[PDB]
Amino acid sequence: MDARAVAKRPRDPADEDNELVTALKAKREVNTISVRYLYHADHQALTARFFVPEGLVEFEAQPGALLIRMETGCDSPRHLYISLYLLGIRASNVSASTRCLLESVYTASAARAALQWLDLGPHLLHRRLETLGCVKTVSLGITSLLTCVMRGYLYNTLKTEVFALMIPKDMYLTWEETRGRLQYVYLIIVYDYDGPETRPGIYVLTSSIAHWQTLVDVARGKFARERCSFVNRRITRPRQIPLCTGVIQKLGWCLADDIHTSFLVHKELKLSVVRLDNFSVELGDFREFV
Amino acid sequence: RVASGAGLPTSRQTTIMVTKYSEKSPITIPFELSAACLTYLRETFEGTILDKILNVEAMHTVLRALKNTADAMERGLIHSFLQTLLRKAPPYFVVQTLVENATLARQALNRIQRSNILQSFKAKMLATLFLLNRTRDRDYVLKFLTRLAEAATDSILDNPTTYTTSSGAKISGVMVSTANVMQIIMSLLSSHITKETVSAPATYGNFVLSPENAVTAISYHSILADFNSYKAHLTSGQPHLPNDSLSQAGAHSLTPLSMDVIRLGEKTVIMENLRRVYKNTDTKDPLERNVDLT
Amino acid sequence: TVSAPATYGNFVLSPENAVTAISYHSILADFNSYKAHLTSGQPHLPNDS
Amino acid sequence: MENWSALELLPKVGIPTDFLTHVKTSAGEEMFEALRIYYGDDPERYNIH
Repeated sequence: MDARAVAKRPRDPADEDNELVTALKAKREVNTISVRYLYHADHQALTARFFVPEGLVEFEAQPGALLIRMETGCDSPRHLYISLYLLGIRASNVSASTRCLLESVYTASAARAALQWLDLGPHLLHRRLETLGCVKTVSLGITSLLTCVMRGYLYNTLKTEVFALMIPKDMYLTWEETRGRLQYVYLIIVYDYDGPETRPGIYVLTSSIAHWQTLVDVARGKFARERCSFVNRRITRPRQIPLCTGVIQKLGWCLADDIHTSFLVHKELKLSVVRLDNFSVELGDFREFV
Repeated sequence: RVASGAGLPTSRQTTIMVTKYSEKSPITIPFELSAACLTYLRETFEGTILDKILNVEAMHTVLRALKNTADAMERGLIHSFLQTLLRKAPPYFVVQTLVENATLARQALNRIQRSNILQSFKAKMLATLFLLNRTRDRDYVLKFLTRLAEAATDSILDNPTTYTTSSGAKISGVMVSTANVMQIIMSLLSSHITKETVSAPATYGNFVLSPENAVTAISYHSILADFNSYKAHLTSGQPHLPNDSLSQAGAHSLTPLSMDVIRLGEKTVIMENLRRVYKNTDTKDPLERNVDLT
Repeated sequence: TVSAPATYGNFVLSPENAVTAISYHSILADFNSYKAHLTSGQPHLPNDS
Repeated sequence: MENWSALELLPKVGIPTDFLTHVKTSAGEEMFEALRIYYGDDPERYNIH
C-alpha cells in the first residue's frame, strides 16, 4: 500500500474490457461471436425463470403480473405458479361481474385444478401461498416460460421501457386522502368467519406508512367487523381453533405520481386495473395480526 | 386465355395477387465459467510460476469455451435449417398424386375430383411406405428418385454462377438422408454417381439499409428494399427491374469444395449425409424418425 | 408604396415523395434535407418546406 | 391489410412462375396466406392519395 494506491479512485466497470475480450486480445484470436458488449451486464435487478403450463398463462402474457406460488398438497406437481387474477376468483372482495368475466377467462383444466386444490384442504389460504415477485417476459408454448424479478425495477433488455405493476380494481385499497410522496404497497388477506366456511378477502394496499405497529392499528380500525367475527366464532364454536384475522405482507415501493388507472385486454375482453408505473419489488414475509 | 367459339361462355381476363411472409426461429446455447477461473484470469499473486500457470489455465479455459460455443452455433444453424425444410416438405404420395392430377381441375376441386385425389393418396401411401425394404431393383429406385426430383417446383430466384462444377453444367438440388441409406443408394446406383468439385459461396451475403430506408423506418415503421432503384425506374417509365433485392445481396466470392452428385434425367443433384453434425451431441438427427401404423 | 411578391409559389413533389406516396400513402416534404441532416448528425433544418 | 395497388403500380421483377397445379386451383384450395383476385380492369390503382 502507498499514497498513490490510496489516492487512486476505483476503476470504472464500463471502461475495463470484459473477460472474453481480455482473452481474445491476449491470444489475438478472432471469434464469430460478438463479444464487445455483454447484455444484462448492468442489470441490478434479480430475476428467476419459472415454467408454467399453458392453461395457467392468461392475463400474464402482458408484463407486470404478480406471481404467487401455491401448494398442491401432492407430490406430483408439488407447487404451481398462479397470478393474483386467479386468486380474484376465490376472493370475496371481487364483484360479481368481474368474477364472471375472469372465471370465463380461466376455463382450463390447470386453473380449475388450482382452484380445487386451494379450496380442498383445511388450512387457511395464506399458509398455502408464497409470493415470488413480478413477471416481465413470456415465451408461449404447451409449457410456457416466465421470468420474474424478485428484487428491482421492471424493464426490458436495454432498459428502454420500464414496466408497471397491475392490480385488479376490486383489490386496490387506499386509506389516505392526500398521498405521501413515497408509497409502500402491501398484500392483505383477511378472513371473515361466517357460519359455514371462511370467506377470504384479498387486497393490495398502497400506503405511506412504513412502521408496523401504526399500520396494523390502521388495519384493525378498517377491519373491525372481521375481528368481531373472529371473536364470535371463538365463542360460539369451540374445538375450532382459528388463528389470525388477517395477514399483511410487504412487497414493493413506488412514488405516488406513478399511480394510474388502466384496462387490460385479453381475447377481446377488458379488465380494469390500477397501474403502478415505476414499481420496484421488495418482498417481505407474511406477518399476522389480530 | 383462349378464344372460345360460338355459344360458349367467354373467359374474362383475371389477375391474381399473393404475398408471402417470413418466419423467425432463433437459436441459443449457454456456456459457463467458474469464479475460480475469473479470479485467476485477471490477477497476479507475486507473479510466481504457479500463478503464471493458473493464469494460462484460465485463459485457455475461456478460449476453449468460446471455440466450443462457436462450433455449437454452426451446428445449431444447420439443425434449424434442416428442421424448417422437413416442416415444409410433404411426403411422396402427396406430391406424386398432385403431379398426376395437375391438369384435372382449373378451379376449386369438385366432390368427385377430391374423391379421386383421396383414392390416389391411399393407394400411393400403401404402395411406397418402406421403399428400400420391399425392393432393391436398380431401375425402380432410379425412377423413384427421378420422380422425387421432378415433383418439386422451381425457386423464384436463381443465381447461375453459384453451385456449379468444372463440368459446369449446373446443379439443381440437394438430396439428404442418413449415412446408411446413402451408402445403400450409392452402392446400388454407382453407375450414376460421380465425384465432383463444386463452386459455392465462401461467405454470407450482406444486406444493408439505405439512408432512405432509415428515414422511412423512423417515420412509417417500414422499409422498401432497393428504394433508389424503385424511384429511378418509376420516374423513368421502365416497368421492370433487372434484379431482386435479396438476390443482389448475395456474396461475390466463391470457393471450391468436393462432394458427390447423381444424374437424374438431365438433372444433377447433390447427395449428403449429416452424420458429422450429430456425431457425439445430445440432439437426435431429425432425419431418423419413428412411424406409427394401426 | 410597398413591395409585394410578384408571383405565386410553386410546391412540387420529389421522386422519393412519389415512392412514399404510392407505398405508404404519406409524404414527408423536403425528404432529402431530412435524409442528409439525419445521416450527417446535425439536428436543425434551415427552414420549413 | 396489404395494399395491392402499391404492388400494381411499382416496378416488378420478371419471373418464370411455377405452380405445380393450376393457379386458380392452388388459390381456391387456399395455398397462399393472403390473396386478392379481380376480373376485368379494377380502377383502384389509379386513385393515388
